[PDB]
Amino acid sequence: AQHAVILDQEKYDRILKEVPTYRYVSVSVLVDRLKIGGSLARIALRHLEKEGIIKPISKHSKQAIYTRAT
Amino acid sequence: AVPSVQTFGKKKSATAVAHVKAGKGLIKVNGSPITLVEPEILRFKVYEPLLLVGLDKFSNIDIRVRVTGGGHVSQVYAIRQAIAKGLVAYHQKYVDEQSKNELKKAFTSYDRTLLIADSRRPEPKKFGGKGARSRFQKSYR
Amino acid sequence: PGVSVRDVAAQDFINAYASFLQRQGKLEVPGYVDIVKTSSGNEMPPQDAEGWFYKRAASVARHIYMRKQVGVGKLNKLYGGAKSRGVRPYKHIDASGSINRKVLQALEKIGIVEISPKGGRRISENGQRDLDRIAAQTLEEDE
Amino acid sequence: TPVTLAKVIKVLGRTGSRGGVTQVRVEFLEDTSRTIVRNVKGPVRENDILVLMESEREARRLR
Amino acid sequence: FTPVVLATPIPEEVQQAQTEIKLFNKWSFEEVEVKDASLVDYVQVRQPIFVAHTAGRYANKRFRKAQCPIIERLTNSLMMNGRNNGKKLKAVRIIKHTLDIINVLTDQNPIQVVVDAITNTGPREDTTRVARRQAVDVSPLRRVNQAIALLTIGAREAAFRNIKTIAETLAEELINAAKGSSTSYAIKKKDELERVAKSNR
Amino acid sequence: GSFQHILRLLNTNVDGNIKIVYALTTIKGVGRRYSNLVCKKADVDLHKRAGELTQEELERIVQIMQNPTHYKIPAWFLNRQNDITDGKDYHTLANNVESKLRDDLERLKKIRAHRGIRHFWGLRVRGQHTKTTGRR
RNA sequence: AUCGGUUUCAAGCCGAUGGAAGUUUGAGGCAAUAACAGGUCUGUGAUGCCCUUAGACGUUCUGGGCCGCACGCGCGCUACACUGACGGAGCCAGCGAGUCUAACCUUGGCCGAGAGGUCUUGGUAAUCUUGUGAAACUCCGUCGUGCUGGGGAUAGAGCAUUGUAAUUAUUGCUCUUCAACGAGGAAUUCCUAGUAAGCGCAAGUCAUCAGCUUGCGUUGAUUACGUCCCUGCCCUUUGUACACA
Repeated sequence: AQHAVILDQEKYDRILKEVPTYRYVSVSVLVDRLKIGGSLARIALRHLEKEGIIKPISKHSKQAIYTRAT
Repeated sequence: AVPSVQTFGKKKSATAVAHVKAGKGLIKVNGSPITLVEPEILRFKVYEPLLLVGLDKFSNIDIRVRVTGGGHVSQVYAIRQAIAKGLVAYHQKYVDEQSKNELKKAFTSYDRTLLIADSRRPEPKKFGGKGARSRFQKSYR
Repeated sequence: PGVSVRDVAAQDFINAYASFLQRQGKLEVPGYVDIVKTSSGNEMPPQDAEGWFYKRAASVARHIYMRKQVGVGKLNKLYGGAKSRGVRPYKHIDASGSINRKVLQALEKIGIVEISPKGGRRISENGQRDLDRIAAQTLEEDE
Repeated sequence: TPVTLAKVIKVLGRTGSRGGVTQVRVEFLEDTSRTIVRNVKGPVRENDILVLMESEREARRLR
Repeated sequence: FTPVVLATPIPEEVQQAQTEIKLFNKWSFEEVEVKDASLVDYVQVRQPIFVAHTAGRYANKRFRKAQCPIIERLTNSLMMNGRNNGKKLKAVRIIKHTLDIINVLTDQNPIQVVVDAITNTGPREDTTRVARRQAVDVSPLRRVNQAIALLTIGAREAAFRNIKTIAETLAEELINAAKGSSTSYAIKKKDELERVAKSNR
Repeated sequence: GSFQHILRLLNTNVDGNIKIVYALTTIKGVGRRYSNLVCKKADVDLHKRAGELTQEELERIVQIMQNPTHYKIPAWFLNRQNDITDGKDYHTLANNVESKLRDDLERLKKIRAHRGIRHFWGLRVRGQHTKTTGRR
């Protein structure tokens, strides 16, 4: 494919351990962990926000910023 | 037999006519509340005349702003100025010059367009250029 | 207690009126939908393509409300954007006629828009009622 | 890492091919009464502090 | 604090700005001081403001842009590489983002960290072409001017052909400049201009 | 799972990666607009990544691509309309693109039509100014 | 202007305050003496002379060419993308111009995916086009560092409009074809504030054709507030074998 950007239901399990203990979370960080690429990074952020491991500080389109759950 | 003063504020071809009248607190722009101005960052440029003195001073008036001309930013600066100039013109005429002084040096302490329009105007275009200065490229050889 | 179409935000209103006009199967779809890009000067069709139309319908409703009387020409030159003419400088080519005409006809049949004197189209009294009802719900849904 | 802060007391025209450098007279804030002549690059008013990485060497015009 | 009512209901977060303090709507200019002399009376952190956008008559006479709030000076210097010339609304939105970014990681109130980045990325001795090079000292206004012009150029060059958006890059550059790293087109690019100086100094 | 990569489709390799509306257009003879309209008539899901389309709906993609007029494509979405041979509107979607391109140039050169001759010489055929342009 | 500085306390200059405005307030128009063998005889029933004066070197008609392409150069436009593209929604200017014995600016409603057609309509115009609800811009979402959906060149077929006439494709529109281009060597241009730059808009030619110009607003920086280093300028001194210098 293109540097580990593949659709998976196991890297769901990889995400939901690796994403917490991040001081900062955004599309840029998710992709720069050689994970899910862009389209999949955004819908990962949206599901992590529904689940409530993420606190959204700002949610502007094109630049969504997030933090670890208190 | 009602306190009513028609003021205007302007920034580069943007005419914002405010109508500050004796009322409760109805501050509205193009028949919509100030809380809905097109640029959502310039929400705090239209608002700053209220946050400068306090909403307690606006607890006994109603303002209606009609904006025409310019672009989005020109129109926000026009509203901001029109509201501040409206409020000081009301306080001058219907309260006293003491409280007018008070909120004049309140408004001009935090730096101003706000009371009197920036003098700046566009310079006309002259031949052999794409603007007032920028000349076309020169071809020696 | 006097919430109108103007008292509510632009997008946050149109999105709730989009939900409402989709729940109701009352407003028509011209049939050529899925094969149009609502312009002469665009690249690709509307990305949603699940009847956007319910967003045009909503916005032409909200626009004709705020204005006095709007014609198809005002809607075309409104919705039309900058056409990339290739290597030549960008222009203004106005949006597609049929979409804006057939959505006005769809509002006319539903009873939102009324064929108005001075030409063009005004809002119906049923139109103002339905718009203001949604406009009140939108705000109190958050509150 | 000793960097010496010194306020300017007077500006003296401009040196260099162009007016890129301004010759200035500074007084050392630390252990004052010491007046030294120095070159700057950017625009200098009076009362402005410059950070010397050497308090020793004097300044000459840039012919 | 004193939640007043009007015929136009204002939200309480906006109503907590009236003479309370002027922030962005969250970043305070009480202040964690500039802390480095020579640049005090050259960084404006004394006049608090709501947005990083005034009409501004700051390029009027000579030294007037020293009495412009330093947040606007970044916001201004982010509009270069002239596909973004003008467009201050985009620039202030990027500034809003990068500030709440350098909040969410390494908080420190995201104005004093921006100020500290200006104090550290300022080239404090340079040279002049007199093919010779003569080492001269630097005016504190130019130390700010070039500190901004290194941070904001480094940012766009990093964010160019990348996934890291200008907001996150500028943010990372301001953080590593504040805490002297030499890993942000930063202290590295400044040391390169003080290295050519110490040759002739 | 069964997520495929290469996805061969009518004599081309259309990698079952990021998106399908944009994968189909790597076929020489369909574009972003046409691919989109065929995907819509195929009733495929567009958020899927071109690899998780089971072969039955891939066949239907190829069906509507090959014979578009049957499945409500309006006949102004096609390459050859009022074709010179018969007068029947169809879409040249496979290697037919260059096949019919060559056939048209060969038809023009056979007649010895001006555009055909300029096609033969490798000159620019749309009466463009080639004094200062088309160097290499 | 006032106040303070500041030069033999003279003309002035610098700083602060007030003021819409403190650079000649910003920008232009007008603009000397002398000069060029600068351009124009293709603007002129402006014109000397010379050439032709009907098998015309006059102006009319048909068609052709000014567009022809190994190559070089100058003004431009578009771009090499994530500060982005695309889709939706949000949605605001300023200077224009516009038809009677003619075909202008053209609302409005219908037909059409288009482009564009129809049947009416207001305007000889601060009344109508027209708020020219322009674009960049704003927000929500779809693309995720790949010549990629950046880029849109070349080509293929079709549908319209203008025009006696569209072929050497007028222009517009639809679908398909997708090239170079990963920020550019030696060089060189323009620019000091509502200016540069981005953005479009109106006017000129115009039946049709703007990637041009003349203007106008929209968004709106960085960096000087200086000096003769380069390239030239103005005044004085000085050397000269130069004077079409």
